[PDB]
Amino acid sequence: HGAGVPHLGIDPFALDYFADPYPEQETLREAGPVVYLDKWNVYGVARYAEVYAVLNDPLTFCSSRGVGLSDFKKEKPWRPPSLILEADPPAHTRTRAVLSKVLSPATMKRLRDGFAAAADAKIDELLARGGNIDAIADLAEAYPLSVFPDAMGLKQEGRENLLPYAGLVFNAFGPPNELRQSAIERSAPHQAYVAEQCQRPNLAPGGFGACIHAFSDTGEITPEEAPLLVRSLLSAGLDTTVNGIAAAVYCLARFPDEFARLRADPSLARNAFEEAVRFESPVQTFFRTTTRDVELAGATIGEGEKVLMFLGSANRDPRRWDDPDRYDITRKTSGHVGFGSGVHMCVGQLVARLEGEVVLAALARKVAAIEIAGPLKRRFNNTLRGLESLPIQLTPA
Ligand code: HEM
Repeated sequence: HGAGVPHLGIDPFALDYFADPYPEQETLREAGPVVYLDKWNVYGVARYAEVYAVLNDPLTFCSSRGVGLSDFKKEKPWRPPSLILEADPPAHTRTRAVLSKVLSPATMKRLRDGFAAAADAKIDELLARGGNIDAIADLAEAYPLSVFPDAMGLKQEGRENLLPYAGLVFNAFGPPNELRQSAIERSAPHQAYVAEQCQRPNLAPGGFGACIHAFSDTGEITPEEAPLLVRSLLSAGLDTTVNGIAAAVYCLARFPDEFARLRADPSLARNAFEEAVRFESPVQTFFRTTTRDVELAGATIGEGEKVLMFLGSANRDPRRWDDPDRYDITRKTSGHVGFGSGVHMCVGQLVARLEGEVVLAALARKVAAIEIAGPLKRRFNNTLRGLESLPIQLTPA
């Protein structure tokens, strides 16, 4: 295995790596376009060129064998494969089409005012207590926990267990380590509870959930698939959105001159969030599995091989980005892989962007200055990058 390519001892699932990932991500890029990780016996690609290429060759680098370390072809799935994320065309085309229609631009346009109003109120609220708050619990998590479940049609009370439930999702794409084991145990007590809220009788009319269920009535999807697709949105959208808003606030808080540009021109809100996604990519990695013997950037990769993609690294590859390590809210961000690329490119990106834009717009208008006011605590996850705590001080406009 790994014949003809550079072998490395880098551990992409170690907490030491998660705590300070950039130096090693650079090592991965400089070693070659294709490397082999001896600690896990899997191939890896960290440059923008190859990551983009692989993501856009869904036939060759499939997702139906799992986007995690396990090969669902060779091994009986230890967890049920996602009917959307871990499906290849044409199956994927069918379930994707439903979600794509439900999370359309027209839908976002209808939700915009409500999302903005909630954002403005949240910021006024935070300022009222004083600027001294935790950007994670009080904003990165609080804001989406309000508007996202609302748009989904989930009940108002008991949202306290959505994150505990959602923590399993992306950790499950990693090996059976302590992070994985802890997320499973933390999620267990809420599994049945959250699944129940995704059944048709429990969804508020008009929300994402109810609209998805309507597709059961026509035949596009079965009554059994419907609640699973609904739950997939929650799973795929909670930690990612929290980490996304967290990254944007973290970036603007650490680089005051960029927040100054934003305040001077609030219309940069959407791009400041997009740049935050490129710079501090919520979804750092995940796998694809080869379905045939292939040639990739000079390397020979056999069929049935797991390939680990580093989206964060691709988003900071100097071969593609000028001054990659600089957070620039006016940067031309088009092309970054923070939401992936190709047939699987985040079907929920418009929702995520709406939320992010709206939060940063409220900040740009209501806050005069932002500063980190205490020790930062990073949230460790097998495939995601995020913060557990970020004390900051918001100065009123
Ligand atoms: C900052 C926010 C977000 C980021 C950075 C993000 C990133 C991603 C990435 C990188 C993928 C690709 C996985 C692959 O190719 O295997 C993905 C897929 C997906 N995401 Fe997002 N995500 C975000 C928010 C959301 C939200 C809020 C939702 C729910 C509305 C969501 C629903 C999905 C779904 C359903 C897929 C699978 C699409 C398919 O397989 O066709 N995501 N996301």
